[PDB]
Order: sequence, then C-alpha cells, then structure tokens
Amino acid sequence: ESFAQLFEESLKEIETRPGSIVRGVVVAIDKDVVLVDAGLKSESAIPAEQFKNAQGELEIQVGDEVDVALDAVEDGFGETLLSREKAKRHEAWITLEKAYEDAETVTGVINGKVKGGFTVELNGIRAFLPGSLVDVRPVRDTLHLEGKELEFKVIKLDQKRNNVVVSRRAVIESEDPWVAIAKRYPEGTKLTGRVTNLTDYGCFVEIEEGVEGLVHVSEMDWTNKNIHPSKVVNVGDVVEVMVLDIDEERRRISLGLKQ
Amino acid sequence: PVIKVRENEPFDVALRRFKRSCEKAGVLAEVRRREFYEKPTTERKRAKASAVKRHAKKLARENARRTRLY
Amino acid sequence: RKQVSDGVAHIHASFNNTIVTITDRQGNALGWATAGGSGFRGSRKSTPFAAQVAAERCADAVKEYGIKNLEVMVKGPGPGRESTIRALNAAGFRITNITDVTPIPHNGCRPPKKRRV
Amino acid sequence: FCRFTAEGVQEIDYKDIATLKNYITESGKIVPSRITGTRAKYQRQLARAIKRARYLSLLPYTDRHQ
Amino acid sequence: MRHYEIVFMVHPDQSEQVPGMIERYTAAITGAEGKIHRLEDWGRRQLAYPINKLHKAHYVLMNVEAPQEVIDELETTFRFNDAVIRSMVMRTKHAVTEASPMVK
Amino acid sequence: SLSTEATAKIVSEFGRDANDTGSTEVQVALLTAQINHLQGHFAEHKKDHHSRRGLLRMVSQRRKLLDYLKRKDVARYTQLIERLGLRR
RNA sequence: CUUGAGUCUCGUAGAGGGGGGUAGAAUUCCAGGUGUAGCGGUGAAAUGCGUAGAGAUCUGGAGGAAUACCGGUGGCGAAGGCGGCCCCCUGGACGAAGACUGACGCUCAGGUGCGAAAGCGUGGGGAGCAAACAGGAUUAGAUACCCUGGUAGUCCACGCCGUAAACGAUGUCGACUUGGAGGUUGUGCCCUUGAGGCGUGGCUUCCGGAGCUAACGCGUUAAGUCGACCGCCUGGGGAGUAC
Repeated sequence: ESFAQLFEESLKEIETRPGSIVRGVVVAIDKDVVLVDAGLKSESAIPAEQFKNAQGELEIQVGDEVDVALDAVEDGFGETLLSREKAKRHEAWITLEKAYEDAETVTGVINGKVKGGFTVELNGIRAFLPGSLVDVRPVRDTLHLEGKELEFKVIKLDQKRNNVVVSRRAVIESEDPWVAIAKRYPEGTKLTGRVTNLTDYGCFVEIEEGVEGLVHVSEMDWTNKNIHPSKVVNVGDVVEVMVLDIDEERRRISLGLKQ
Repeated sequence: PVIKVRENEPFDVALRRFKRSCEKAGVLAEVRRREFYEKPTTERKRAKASAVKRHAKKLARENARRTRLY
Repeated sequence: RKQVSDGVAHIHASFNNTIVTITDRQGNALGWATAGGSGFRGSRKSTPFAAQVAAERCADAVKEYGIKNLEVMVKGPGPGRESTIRALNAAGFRITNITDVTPIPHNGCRPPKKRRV
Repeated sequence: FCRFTAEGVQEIDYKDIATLKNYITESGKIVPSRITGTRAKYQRQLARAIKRARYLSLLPYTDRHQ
Repeated sequence: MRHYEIVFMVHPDQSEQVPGMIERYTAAITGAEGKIHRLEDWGRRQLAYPINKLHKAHYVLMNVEAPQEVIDELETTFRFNDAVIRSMVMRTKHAVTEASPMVK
Repeated sequence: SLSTEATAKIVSEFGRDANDTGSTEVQVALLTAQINHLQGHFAEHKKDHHSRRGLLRMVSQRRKLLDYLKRKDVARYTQLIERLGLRR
C-alpha cells in the first residue's frame, strides 16, 4: 500500500550514493572477479586487485562487506565504481583527524623524493609528497636505514590535488587549475597519477585537480609502435608519470612514462 | 612558435620542442588550408560531413561495441 | 670583410625549393644557398636531403664571417624545415633561437583557385 | 568545468588582462572552448574582451609581430 | 543619459600634459550636466605591440554618464588631437563605479 | 523602439483608465507614433529593408485595428482618426 | 466572456538591418640597403622573371580587399542572406510575473514589396583572384584539364535585372498522438553544503516506437491522426519551346 511508498523512502533513508555504507556482501568469488550486492540494481564486476592487501593475496571470503562507490549508473549492464576509492575516503578521514589534535600519527617511511618530496606510504597505498615534508630539518633520510620506520608528520598538502608530504623522523619535533599552473612545471616533476581511459593512442593519467595528461603512445615503455597501451600498463592504476611539457593555454599537459 | 634554447640544453631536444610548438600552433595545416581558394559551399560541406562522420563514429560504433565479436 | 659573431639563418622552405640565407642580426645578408643551386632539379630539389645540403653550402659560404651564434627563422611549408636546421647544427653553430616565421594572413587576400587533377 | 559560472561574473572585463592571458595561446590565439571547457555564453564574451584588449595593445594579436 | 566607458592613450612624451587634458575633458562632461563616475590615470604602460613605432604609452580610463553629443565632441577632439594615439569610447549598461582589476 | 516615458504618456492620453494600455485606440496611437518616428529613420536609411519590414507590419496591424474599431463603434473611430490625423 | 490574437512592465541572447569610424596580419607595388646566381613552376617540362642585380633578406611608404584564432550539425533573419572591434540609428524573437483589450483571428486569386551569383547602366575604385585573351605544356588533336601571364568582373554609390539543386527537392495556420541522447538560450525553487539537485518555457541536432509510405524512409520540428485556406500535377518527347 503506502507500505511500499514508506518502504521506498525508508530504503532511501538507509542508503547513500558514494562508497560509504559497507553493505555489499561478497556473494561470489572466482579469479579474477569478485562480486557484491549493496542493494543496487545489479551486482558489481569487481577486480581481484581492489581486494588484495599489500603482499598479493586475497583477504575476504563470502559474506564480507565493503562499500564500493556510485553516482555512475549502467554503462549497458552492471553497477558500480570500485570500492578502494571508498578506502580513499577513510584515508582522507584519517588525514583530517590530524586537525583535531594537530598531529596525525601513523607509520611513514619515505625513501626518496619522486617530485622533490619523499614518497610516504600508508598501509596499502603510497602517496607522493613535496620536498620539505619528508624531513623536519635538512636531515635527509638518504643516510637513514633504507625504508625506515618513523611516522608521518604533515608538512604540506595541496587540498584539492591529492599530494601530501609527511615528516619521517624526529619524534621530538611537534579557472582553478590553470592560472597558477607552475607548481609541477619546471621541466621534470614526477607525479603519482591514476589512469582513467586508454584511447588506443593514449592512457589519460590525470590526477592533479581537474587536469588532463596523455602519456599517449610513444614513450610508455622502451618499444615505440607495436605497444598497444592496454597491454602494457593497466586500467585505473596510480603510476610513475611526470609532466615533461605544459600548456597553460591549450590545457595539454603532455606527461610521459618512459622515465 | 618563438623558442629559445635553454642553457645546457641538447640541440635535438630543442628541435623536438620546436616541432611540438609548431604542431600545437597548427601552422602547417593553416598554410595547407590557405594554398588556394575554397568555395564557401565546399567549406560548409566539409564541415558538415566531418561532423556527420564524427557523430557516426561516436554512436554507431558504441552500439556495435555492446555486442561481442566472437 | 668584417667578422661578426652572431647572426641569423632565414630558411625559406617552399614545396618546390628551399632557400637558406644567412644574415647579420640587423638584416643585411651575408651569404645564401639553394637546393636548386646545390645541383638539385625538379623532383630532387624538393627534398629534405636537397635542403640540408643547401644549408651546408650556405654555412660554408659564411665561413669567412666567423659566425658562432645563430638564431633561425623558418618560413613556409616544405621538407627542408627540420632537415635544414639539423644540417646547420651539424655545420657547427650555437643555435640560439628557433622561430617559425610563416606568413599567416588573418583572412586577407583571396588565394588562387583549386587545381583540377 | 567553466570558471565563469563558478565565479558567477556578470560580464568579462577586457581590462582584467591576467584572466584573459589564461585563455590566449602562447602564439596569441584564443583558446577553444573544448579545451578550456568554458561555457558557450561565457566563451563568446571572453573572445570579445580579448579582441578589445588587442585593439588597446593590452594583449598582442600574435607573438611574432612587432 | 548614457553610461560610456572611455579609455584613451597618450603619447608618452606628452605624459606631463596628461592631467590638463583630463581636466579639460572632465570640464566638457560637466558642462552638459554629465556625471563622471570613475576616473583612473593608469600612467605609462608597455604596449603589447608598438603602435606608431613607439613601445610605451600613457593609459587613462574614464567613466561618464553623459549625452551623446558631448561624447561625439570628445571623439572628434581625440581624433584631431595628436597627443592621444588611440581611444576607445565604449557604451556600458550601468554607472560602474568600482574600479579596475589591476589598479587593484 | 519607442521610449518608455513616451509609451506611458500616449497610454495616459488615449486610455480611459491610464492603467489599461490595451485599449484599441491606445494601441492605434502607439503604432502611429512609432510609424511617425520611423519615418525620419527611413528618410535617412532607404536601403534598410529589414527594419522597414517591421515598419510595414506595424502599419498593417494598425490598419486592422482601425477596421475592427470601425465595425464595432463608428464614432470612437472617427474621434481617433481626428486625433491622430489618419486620412482613413 | 477570455482560452485565440494583440498592448503595457522588467530583463535576456544574438554574424538581424542601415550609417559612420577604426585595428592588425598578409599579398601587391614603389623607394632605398645587404647580397649573388639563380628564381619560379610541374607528373616531368617549358613559357616567364633574373648579372640592366632577380629570388632571399632588412628599412620606409602607398593602396585595395577580406577579417585567421574565437568558431560549434553554434547564433540571428520571412526567405535571399548575415562573421574583426567601436559608436549612431533600427526591426524582430524569447522568458518572468502581473495588468489591460475582448475574437480584433487563419488563409489569400489578382496586387504590392524583398529577392544569391552572374549580368546591364552612370560615376568612382582596382591589392588579390580571374571569364575572355596570349604564350608554354599535354595530346592523334587539346579552341580543355596543368603552367606563366592576364582584361571585363569581383569592391563602393545610385538605378535596373527578378532568376538558382532560390532544397528540407516537404505551402501557411491550428489541434492531438509512446520515448531516448544532446546543443543553445531564458526562468522558478533547492542547504549553489561544489563544477551541482528537482522542475518549467523558446529554438535546435541525432536515433527511434505506433502509425504512414512503392520502398527508401518520416517519425511530437511527421511524410502519423484531423480541420481551414491557397498553389500546383494528368504519359514521354516536341517544350517551358513557338506565336
């Protein structure tokens, strides 16, 4: 009756769009596809590579629950955008928690400055940093035991572009993209960027606040023409890329990957 | 496409940068289009036909993609 | 003749023939060479190889001016655009600027009619 | 991803040269709306502003000319 | 009557004269009960391209609510005056009084 | 086009209520004043065909209005055409 | 009487029209500098221009025409058509609410106007392009295609011409009938918590359902279902010709 109408609004009330409500129960595993059901129109064709943790083997059997992501519906049949992105929100919450007490305390091990700043990795993911943040002072972890264990103390974050730089050592110590597009510019600032779609001439890695990069086809590897990008890297993966070139005018930042 | 060789920059790299700049400008294409005169009708026809081709490529092939080849 | 350290190379690159002209920075030409003059005719002078050797010839010509630095201006569409500048480089000058100097009208004069072939 | 909509400007100013310089080419060209993602309504007026600047020698018509 | 937006440019060698001309202009506008909402001496400024062979020039911006007749008079003055190399009288909808982005 | 103040005026004179603005006679007048205004323009600009097309349309519409008035109420039409000076 | 039709109020976007200014690039020519033997052109040539200094290159000047980028199955216009900025005069369209008029409407034989390009007349102008023409090629021939030149014209003013595959090959006006994906331009609400969310109007591109269709296809912008008015067709040629 209005039973059903009340239920419809109830079920509205007890779900949300993003990957927030850990609801999808893993109802079939086979390699290389995991599948869930989060109260959506269809079941998600999940990769296995969203769900192996830090050493390469699976961690969740049948019945286990992780939320995924939404706001994109039915490319022709199916439902979702993947769940690790959901994990990105949890990582963002942990990073924000710092604000409360002005200190987020984890493990942070930064061996080398990709784009000027040491790379700091939190449990599964690894993020890239600006130079100063790796070290509180000129200490320079190159003389520290390789991949050492301290923490991360935040020096700098870009706040729209997920670039976060953190201070590994020294426990005692405690429109918009295109006007000032000179930050990752100079010649060779490398970046950690997720690829989006490979257009058979390109890969379209683009992460840094609403920009677009192309590592198109020529570099990508150390073979030129017989390469077919889909075979050689991935879909949806954070990689080594750097700028190599910027247009601020015709908005074509032409990244590379042969580096 | 004005360019200046940076200090301790290789020549070949500089040439490559220049070529890229030219490509961006579309100078060669510009020249090609202005070699002789195109009738307005012809210009219109080309533009329209190109758009039609683009639309075909966007939609019909997508539809085809839905179905598997083998 | 007065020696000059820095000067220009103007590269007039046509479809049919390339023309290299070295000049001082003010505008006064020092020497020049051509693919047609390098002994290239018809099919042969409309080629990158023809253009590079024309560039080489021009470089040889202005030896007595003892030019070291050079900026280049590339005009027109042709094969002798990249090849020419490479040849110039090889000839052993410090290339300073590479500029593209094609005359693009902002829709001025009517071009001649399309060929029927 | 248009800037003007987000800012909510009533009209583009040819005087605000820096804003303009973002939308012009290194060679001086006006940048397409495909690349900038500017809204059509906003693109036209932007072009108008650029040209007014060019008349006023605030912006150059092209990189080469002198 | 109608809100015009004038920007005129003076030859740099005549920069010291610039105030008087401005005053003169202003006076005319006042004569016909025309208001003058904003007025910005921009000063000497590098040109994006050299007009009439010179590379710098003196910019003056000017905002007027005035009758068309005086505007026409001003235009004629400008065209005959050799000091001002360029001018741009340009209509506007409102009195815009807040001033310009780079004066800021 | 006609200036707002002039519209308001013409409405005031010919309209009975001065808020009406839609009264046939008022309308006729508005058209007539516009036609008069455009006469000088077109004396200047003889090739301005596009604008003249409007002018002609306005005339035709005025004309239709006059005819309507005639059939409805003859006297009022007479008074209108004495006020405006329309030969017919 | 107010639903159709129209007026008034405030805005909106626009290559809509007419007039008058102006900007930059590029071509051409002139004058001068530097400089030296080629340039140019094609499939390949040759005619042609060049040592009386061309081509290239730099400086200065003249003049005409058109407005790169923006720029878009974007916009405006009855159609033809309209594209650099500025100003002056000017027509239409749309939306928002209200207020008014009160059927004032639709269509239209004759009639009247507008009407690409070419063309004509008189007077101006003339950079580039280019019917005609000339030369060089090609060819069996080449009164063509290609090359080198090149005059009417293209440009402006005022007249005439009144035609085009002037095409959506689809008369105008009104009503009704499943959908999707867009574009553009308004506008109402919504925490704009963000580029968004939910509507509601105008114009517009593509796909497609019922139905229609000889099929192709059209398909809420009909070529569907109906009404009003007009225009037009009656085998091919002869002929849109003769008188």
